[PDB]
Amino acid sequence: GRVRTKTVKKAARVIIEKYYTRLGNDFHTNKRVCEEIAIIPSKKLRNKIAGYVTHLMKRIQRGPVR
Amino acid sequence: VQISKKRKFVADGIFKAELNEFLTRELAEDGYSGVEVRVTPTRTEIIILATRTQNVL
Amino acid sequence: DIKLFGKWSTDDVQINDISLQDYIAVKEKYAKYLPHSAGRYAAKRFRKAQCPIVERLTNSMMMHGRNNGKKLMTVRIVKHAFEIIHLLTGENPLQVLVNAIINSGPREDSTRIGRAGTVRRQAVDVSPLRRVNQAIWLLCTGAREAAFRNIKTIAECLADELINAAKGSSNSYAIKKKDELERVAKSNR
Amino acid sequence: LVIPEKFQHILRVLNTNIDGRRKIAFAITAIKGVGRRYAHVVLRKADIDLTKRAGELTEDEVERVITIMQNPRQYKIPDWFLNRQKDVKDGKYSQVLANGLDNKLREDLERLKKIRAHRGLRHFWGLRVRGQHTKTTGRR
Amino acid sequence: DKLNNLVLFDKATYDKLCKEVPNYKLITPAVVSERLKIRGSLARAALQELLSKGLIKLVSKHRAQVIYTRNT
Amino acid sequence: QSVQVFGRKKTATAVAHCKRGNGLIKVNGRPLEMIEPRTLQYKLLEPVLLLGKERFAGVDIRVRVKGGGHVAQIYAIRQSISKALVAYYQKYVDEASKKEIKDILIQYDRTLLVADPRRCESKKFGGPGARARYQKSYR
Amino acid sequence: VTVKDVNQQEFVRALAAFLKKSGKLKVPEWVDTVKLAKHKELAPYDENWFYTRAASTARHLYLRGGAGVGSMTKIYGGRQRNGVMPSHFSRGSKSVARRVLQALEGLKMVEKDQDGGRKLTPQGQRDLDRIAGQVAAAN
Amino acid sequence: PIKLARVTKVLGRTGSQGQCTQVRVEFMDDTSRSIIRNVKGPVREGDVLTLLESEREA
Amino acid sequence: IHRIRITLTSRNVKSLEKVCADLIRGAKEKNLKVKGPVRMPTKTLRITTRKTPCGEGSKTWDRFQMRIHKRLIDLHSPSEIVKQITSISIEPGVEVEVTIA
RNA sequence: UUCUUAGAGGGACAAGUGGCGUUCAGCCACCCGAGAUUGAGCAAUAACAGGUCUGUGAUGCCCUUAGAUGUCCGGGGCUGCACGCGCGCUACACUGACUGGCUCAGCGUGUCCUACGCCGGCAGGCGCGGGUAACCCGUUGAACCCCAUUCGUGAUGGGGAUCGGGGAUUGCAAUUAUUCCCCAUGAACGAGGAAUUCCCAGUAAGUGCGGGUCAUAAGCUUGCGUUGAUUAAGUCCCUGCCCUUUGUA
Repeated sequence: GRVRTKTVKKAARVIIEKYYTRLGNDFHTNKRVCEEIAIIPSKKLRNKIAGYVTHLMKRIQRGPVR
Repeated sequence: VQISKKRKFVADGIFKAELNEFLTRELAEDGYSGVEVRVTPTRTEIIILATRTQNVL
Repeated sequence: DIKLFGKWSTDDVQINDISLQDYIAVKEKYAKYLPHSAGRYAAKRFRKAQCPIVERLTNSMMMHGRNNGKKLMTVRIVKHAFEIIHLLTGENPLQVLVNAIINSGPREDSTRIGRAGTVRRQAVDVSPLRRVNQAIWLLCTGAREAAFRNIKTIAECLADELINAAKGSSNSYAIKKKDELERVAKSNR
Repeated sequence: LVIPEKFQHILRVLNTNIDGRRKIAFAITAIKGVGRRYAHVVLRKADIDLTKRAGELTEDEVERVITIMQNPRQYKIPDWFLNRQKDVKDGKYSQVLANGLDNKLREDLERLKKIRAHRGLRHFWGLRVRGQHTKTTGRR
Repeated sequence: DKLNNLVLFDKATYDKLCKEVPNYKLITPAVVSERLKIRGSLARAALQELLSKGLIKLVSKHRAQVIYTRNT
Repeated sequence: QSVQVFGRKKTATAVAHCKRGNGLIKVNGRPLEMIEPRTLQYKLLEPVLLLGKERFAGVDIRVRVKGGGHVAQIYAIRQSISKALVAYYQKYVDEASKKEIKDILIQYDRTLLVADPRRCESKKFGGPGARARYQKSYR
Repeated sequence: VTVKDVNQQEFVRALAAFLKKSGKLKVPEWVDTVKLAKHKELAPYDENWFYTRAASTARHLYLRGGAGVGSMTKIYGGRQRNGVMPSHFSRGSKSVARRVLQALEGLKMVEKDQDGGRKLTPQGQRDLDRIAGQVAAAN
Repeated sequence: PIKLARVTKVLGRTGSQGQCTQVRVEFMDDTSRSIIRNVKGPVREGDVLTLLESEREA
Repeated sequence: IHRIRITLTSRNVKSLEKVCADLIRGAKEKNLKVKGPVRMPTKTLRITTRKTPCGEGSKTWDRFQMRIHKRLIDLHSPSEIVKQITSISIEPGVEVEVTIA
């Protein structure tokens, strides 16, 4: 199994509420903008954040995320 | 005759290590922090980083 | 068309029981020239079901310490065995193999519920895969064991074993062991 | 293949009982002082067909095999094959057969035990004489 | 038990081979040596000699297993 | 006029050079039928029997094999031949013909086009192999 | 037709038969007695082994050039079984390899290289390629 | 009376070392006939068992 | 002026890549014929020793690696220019060896 | 620059689709893919009266300190065998031995690694070259394996222990035989009782090769390829582990 750690969660959240208008549904666009947005330590970490940002950006349209 | 790259890089390692051990046992009292060795075929320089240089001179 | 060792057809072969009809691979879309595939069929669960039954036989053939990774020789043992089979009985060896595995598979086994030392067993049903597994295992152990210290070779011993097993002869080691396992299940119930 | 007319079932050579059933090259290994190597070269040097079974050899052939086995030096068998190369006493090259090898062994053992050499004492006590550990292993 | 197999053919076994072998479902050095109480070498030689005459067919030749059969 | 591709199994590598000609098939200057592990001869004949000789008619392939072991080389060369043909029937023929080849090759065995990625696993201290450990004696 | 085009097993037997028929191959005095390595237990069974070894040596030297006594000793090496000790790779006899190469030099089939090794002569290449011709013709 | 039975759902895994598995089987001779049985070895949906004794329970 | 070659050998990759790149772009801007970095097989020195001084434990082993990265850059330039381009480029943690013919 | 070396940068995130999930964290299946869990290293708080003063010029006390417990030189011992245990290696054969032929590695080491030529059956002896190493050994012609030959269920051409002779290499020195070679000798062992170890895929196991010891040198360990499986996708029954309730003299 694979659970997203507090690090990627916290990072992903603050990215959403700062640059909601910049992000969309596509993973690769979010992956590319996450490079420009944040100084991030490694590619894997950026991929995981980009992925969970994609996941949140799906359910934001469904309803208001807490 | 010249030694292999492998033995040469090892030899430089032991040189560094032994020099450090000597410098520690000598300049422990004057707070010897560390050493930096730069090597040039003209002349190789050894740079000592210590707390109170006025004393080690 | 595709034929095993380029000389045995896979269309004239026929399955008897529906239970094992999707757990014995040898058919149109699983037709291979040689047993030797070197596939990833033991990677996850229910993948070896899709392994050709001839490959399962030759894989379970290279068992004891001295022949652990000696596949290239089990393939020629199975090749010779298939030729011996065809010479003795006349018809397609793949049918004889399938008939042997159909007969040899135990239908009701016994499971251990209790303590160690004492014997107390509950009689339970056997899954179609486990039936195929034990059938192949029993056939190979019968072949192996029968020809260990006597003159007849592994090839004709495996053939003799599959001839006996396919027509349900009491002489087959696999039939004796199946009979005994079902008799022990019958003793418990 | 063909039926043998006079198959000599048991051969009586060098006070030994040779079984004709086994193939000649390995048949004569039953003689002490003759192995699977020396037997081969002896037969090849006498130019006998090794394929033949020991039972179907003629009188002259087995008599040639005996006489070439006794005196190898005459029939150009090399020096480095001989069982006895430099004999302690007379210092000559010879191949010693069953009775001879037993006699030579007990004589060599007696010679070592006479002078009180370590090997002799280790032999007389019934121990190992090649300097193995005799603690953990070599029981009875 | 001890198996005292015959190194060379006797007349009672040799005539039995030339008549009866020639027609078995499967031909090999093993079964012939077992059935007729023959040695492994002589039984292996016998099949080669029968192939030279041309009574028996060679199905497949190999180091380990040489398989022979009756014709027609 | 020509293409050149590699087939790989474990540490074995077989590079096939595919040009136009009279259906010539050579590996290290030797025909397929004269390859040493003859028991698996059919494994080399797999790609040519599956597609049919008619597709090989206007193609000469020259395979060179290095590294690995015998059977690994057999899987490298038999992979290389098929990859070479589909590469050639991609570059100098319609994509439709390449698809018509690819689907048949994949449908039979995926190994012919896609390389088996697994390698010999690294050995650790405390045992003879990568997983197995030495016998642990209590008293 | 070339050596590479034919079966390499039958080729050696054919070339050995040719080397026997020539009847001008200097066999040593110790062919009947000597083994063929450190690790063989018995002498070779076949009486005409020198001709088969000579044939093999010529074929090896045809396939690649610049092969010395050491290389030929490395070719005919095998597994030394050391009784209770485990088995290790042992090399061939140097003398047999040297006498074979000396004997083949005698036929003017092989000559010494300026680089240091031994290469097959055009006379040799002719003979070897001819033998391949009739070995191919016999199917 | 040796009769066959389809497997619709795997209920759970039972036995002292979880060596067995409990399954509900629908018979072949009758369409709507469900019974609970314990079976050795790996099973999934669709697998058909050959029940020798068809009266016993799990 | 004929065939001077320059052998750059180091344990660090970054410093070696940086210094060699500087030598190349330094040579390129002067309009000199340069044959690019020939990367040889990386030499890995392995030492595997017991962790413990005494020898009582579960028989654990250390695995000490030492990496040696070697680059060759080749020039068809005069010795006077080669001397100054080799002189200017110095870095602690790279060894440079220059050879002519 | 496809293959080879190796720098930079791409690539995989449960991302896409369908179920199940207080439609949350997430789980199972499937498409596209080289890959949908590669193998390690590093590893907290708090403790063992754990082992090491025989690693140290790390070290406190104490014991000896000139017929020494210092240091060196000759020997001998560490290996001494009615017995009991612990890692292992070779086997008990015919899926196998033996003889010949054919054809493939990878890690990594060489101021001692070795090509080539000559003489000796062999261990090895001479002569002359290359390499401080992607340069020479080396295209590292490795073994199982593959294809022929002989053997035939016989303690047998399985097995090679123990013993007798010789012939070489180290070294100042080889006996209590350092290794190495040749001929001869031919023991137990026919798959092992109670018991008990290790292991889930390039894994187990078979099989060789290199490193460390190394003047001489692997039945050891530490690595590397090569051939390559059966069974499982579960459970807390045994042996232990983590959290939560209780009970305790």
